[PDB]
Amino acid sequence: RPISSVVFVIAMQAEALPLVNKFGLSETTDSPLGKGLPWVLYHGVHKDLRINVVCPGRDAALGIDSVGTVPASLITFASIQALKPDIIINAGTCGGFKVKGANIGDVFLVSDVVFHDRRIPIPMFDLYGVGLRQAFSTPNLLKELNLKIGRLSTGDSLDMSTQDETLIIANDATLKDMEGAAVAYVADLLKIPVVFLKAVTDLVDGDKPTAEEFLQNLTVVTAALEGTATKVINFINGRNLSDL
Amino acid sequence: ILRPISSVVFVIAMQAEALPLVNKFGLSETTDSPLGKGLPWVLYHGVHKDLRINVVCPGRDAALGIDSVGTVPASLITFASIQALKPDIIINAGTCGGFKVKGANIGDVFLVSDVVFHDRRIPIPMFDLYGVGLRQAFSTPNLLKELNLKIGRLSTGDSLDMSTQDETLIIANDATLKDMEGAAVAYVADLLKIPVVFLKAVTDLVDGDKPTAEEFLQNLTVVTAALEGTATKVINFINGRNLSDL
Ligand SMILES: Nc1ncnc2[nH]cnc12
Ligand SMILES: Nc1ncnc2[nH]cnc12
Repeated sequence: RPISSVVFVIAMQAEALPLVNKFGLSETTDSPLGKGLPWVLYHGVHKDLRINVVCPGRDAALGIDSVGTVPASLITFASIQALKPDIIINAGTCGGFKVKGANIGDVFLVSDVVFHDRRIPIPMFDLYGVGLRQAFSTPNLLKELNLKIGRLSTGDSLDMSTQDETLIIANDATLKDMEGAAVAYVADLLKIPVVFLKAVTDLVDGDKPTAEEFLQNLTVVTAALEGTATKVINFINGRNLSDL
Repeated sequence: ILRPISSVVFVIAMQAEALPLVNKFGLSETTDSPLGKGLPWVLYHGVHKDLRINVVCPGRDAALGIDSVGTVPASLITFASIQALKPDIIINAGTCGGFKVKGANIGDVFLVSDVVFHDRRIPIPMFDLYGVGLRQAFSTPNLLKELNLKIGRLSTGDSLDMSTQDETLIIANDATLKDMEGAAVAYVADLLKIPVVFLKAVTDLVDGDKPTAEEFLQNLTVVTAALEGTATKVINFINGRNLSDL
């Protein structure tokens, strides 16, 4: 049987909105993931696919997107248990390494993902902290849409400490984000295939300030992210996991 | 109408930290997979006087076998445990690092005042405070006046070691204790409006002279016993009391 349900896990409202409009999704009103939660769930149906987009929502105290690994892991867990999707797509913005071939505006598919900020100097715990995990292989999607691909390194900091950099260079990542590896951890626990669409908003090895460049390109880059996400959804429609 | 506390959930990262407590109250490991269906999470249930006691652990990592420590698994089991078990209060009990300069000593079991993260650095307005994620533990003045436990702020991060960047932030946030799950458990407890208390037992001194991993593991067994003793006194104190009597 072909894929019939897809759940997008997106950290920022700014990243989700373009997709919500494109597919005419509606904000769920019956708090299916739990009562009193700030999480936002948009639902719709494109062709033969049920489409849901889940976001961690606004922090109650500050009012900004609840970015990071903890909220991403929670909404991934809750949405999987409630919706039982066939596949998860973690779509969002990220930092990229120019030396690795990444350019502003590129929307990457991810080969595998790791964490660069879970350092535990104990024999097996060390490999556990890194959490190397392969994304669901989608060779045909990659070929047909001609997307770039690379390894993603996740951490809860937007900046990059000296220690972070040493480890990121070591794991040879092309992309840097704040949720990916956590979404993969949860998808693994619940045995749900996960794919990533990461749009480069800033160059970590560039010259411009990370924060400034990120905010400056957010709008145009999330539009590009939607463009690719749309092509991905149309490609998945009618297909089975074996033909991606 | 408010009533006495009837259920308590202990969120414990390492099975080794939980076993002492499980054996103490003769809790049984639920084999019918209560919380989830197909997860490595371990749930021990039992009854002590007028309190239902649940102890949840992230369990063994399928790939490496060791305890699934860290903020992500802790947040997940806290979330799932709250929705399935509907506890009146959550107790995050476990080992931690302590700062000698802040008054911590090996073996001390601390009651946490508030908690923050030291490794979620987002150096921009508003997001910076979000990353720190300051949250206050549930107020238990009577418990503290009875057990006379030391108190202090807890700083959470997913690394057992301490980078130069981590250190600068921990010293700046004036934390007395350092762990790998606290702030995440508090984040989830706050989202679902469930009171949360922390019992953190010092296994190593971050500003001491011994290697962190070495001292941590060296004192793990003995300190976890001290943790059980305090956890037991806390359980017996809570019994018969309502949230306002804590
Ligand atoms: N440089 C970066 N690091 C982490 N997350 C990011 N999101 C966008 N740019 C990023
Ligand atoms: N120094 C330390 N840092 C983080 N978690 C710990 N658990 C025990 N000792 C610790």
